[PDB]
Amino acid sequence: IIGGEFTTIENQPWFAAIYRRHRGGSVTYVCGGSLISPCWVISATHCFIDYPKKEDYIVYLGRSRLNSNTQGEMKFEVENLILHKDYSADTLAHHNDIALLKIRSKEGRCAQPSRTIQTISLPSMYNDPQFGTSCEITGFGKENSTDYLYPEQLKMTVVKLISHRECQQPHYYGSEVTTKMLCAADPQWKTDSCQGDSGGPLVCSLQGRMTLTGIVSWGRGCALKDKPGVYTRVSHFLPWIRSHTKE
Ligand SMILES: Cc1cc(C(=O)Nc2cc(Cl)cc(N3CCCCC3)c2)cc(C)c1OCCN
Repeated sequence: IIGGEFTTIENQPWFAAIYRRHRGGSVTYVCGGSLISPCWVISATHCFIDYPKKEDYIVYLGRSRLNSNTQGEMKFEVENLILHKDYSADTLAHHNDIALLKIRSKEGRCAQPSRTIQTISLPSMYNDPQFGTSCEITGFGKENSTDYLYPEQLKMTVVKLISHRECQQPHYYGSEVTTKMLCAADPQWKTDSCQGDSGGPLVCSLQGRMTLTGIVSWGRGCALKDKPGVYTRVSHFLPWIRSHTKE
């Protein structure tokens, strides 16, 4: 996250921190995700497509810090790693950039909710806030494009939804942005998602309810004028989510 503020997991209790194990025993941060039910975290396919082996992954919930423990945090293996079969990537745009991780503790259990571990609601079908709505993003992504390490402490910021018409101007992203995506940005271009925030939540208040409206997906640079952050539009993937969270 460029700009915004440091935060703690109690403020974003659906946030999931996803890591990958390496030969030799090092663990690196991969991407964020969001708890959508006790057993299921939703994230972005581009985070996993090169290392699709579910055994390589560790998911934390209730975790506020990147490389140290948070009281109440819980650790999970990935029982099933589901990538979108229609995922693809062009020069800039990622398409169908959405994934599901079925989580389970080493004892075989799903998440137990607590003050620091909570589910976030899905939107209803094609139900999105109006453009100009303020929504929040959360992540362990870069604080500056020149950074080469992620921050140690979770961050959040607030961005506004941008219309498709604005986002599809040739000098923005033109037709690279589709109906299955949502753009959001800071009106002054000072705060944004960045590398490392992929897979994390774009949360908006929809009809009085905190809703997973988007998933951090792509964009050109970080907090660059006329280049919004682009998000998977969750409300256009409900049948996919429904079907893969079953058998
Ligand atoms: C959300 C976001 C993501 C990325 C980014 O690096 N994405 C990305 C895509 C893909 Cl397919 C792979 C990676 N990884 C890069 C590091 C090594 C493993 C692969 C990484 C890059 C940026 C700048 C960004 O922010 C755009 C909104 N300001």
